Amino acid sequence: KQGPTSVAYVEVNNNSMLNVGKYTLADGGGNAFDVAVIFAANINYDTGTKTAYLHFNENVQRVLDNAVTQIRPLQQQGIKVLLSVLGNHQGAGFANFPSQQAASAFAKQLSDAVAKYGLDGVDFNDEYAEYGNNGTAQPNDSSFVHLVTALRANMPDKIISLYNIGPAASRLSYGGVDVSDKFDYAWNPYYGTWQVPGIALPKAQLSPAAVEIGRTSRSTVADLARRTVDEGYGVYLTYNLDGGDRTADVSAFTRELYGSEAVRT
Repeated sequence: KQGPTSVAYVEVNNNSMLNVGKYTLADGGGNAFDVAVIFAANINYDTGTKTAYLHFNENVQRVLDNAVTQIRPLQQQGIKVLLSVLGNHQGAGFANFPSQQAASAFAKQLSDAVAKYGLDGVDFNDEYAEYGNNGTAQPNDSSFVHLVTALRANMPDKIISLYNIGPAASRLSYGGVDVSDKFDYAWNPYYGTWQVPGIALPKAQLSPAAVEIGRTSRSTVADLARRTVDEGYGVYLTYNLDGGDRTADVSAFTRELYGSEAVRT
């Protein structure tokens, strides 16, 4: 198979990461999905020490602990597995680290889980961070650049992606450094829409289309996927694949990206 890199976010709080591997092309047989993303770890805020820390809820932890059956199988099949990190309404966001060491300490926590769980990468989601809650500070120009610079330095061979949303996405340059080139991917966060990301990444690494499997109309799934190919873009973001029979929703896009229908096994 040849065509755009399809991504699939799984809300591991309700669904299994293994559903991503259950879809292959009816024609060549390649996978319907190329990247699988665990949704999602959090950036927590300790109001005592006034520091951010990484946090895995029970379901996310369970997935990580059991990488042998939940993550590894997908990787053996050729599907990359990323861990998405988002802010919480706790005040800690990717754009309000007060220093490089602040930004780096958190970066170290990300690559350590990545190295420890056999993950291929981390995805940044600057949503749900409510800067200012619990007395946290507002975003600044340095934070994101310090964190991406450190994480990238910590893991030069892994995937680092960005959800084009939140104060952090618009803060890629500081003290000279523009971190746009430290990202492997960037995608539209608005499901059922086409929005080209501003990040300075080649079209082949951008996904202006965003869809939610089972929510977005298959008509729109097909259109955005056709549009991805029409416009010469190389990534196609999908969100919320669950355990139901989504063969029709999946084919609505593989047909356009790859010219083949999908088949669930």
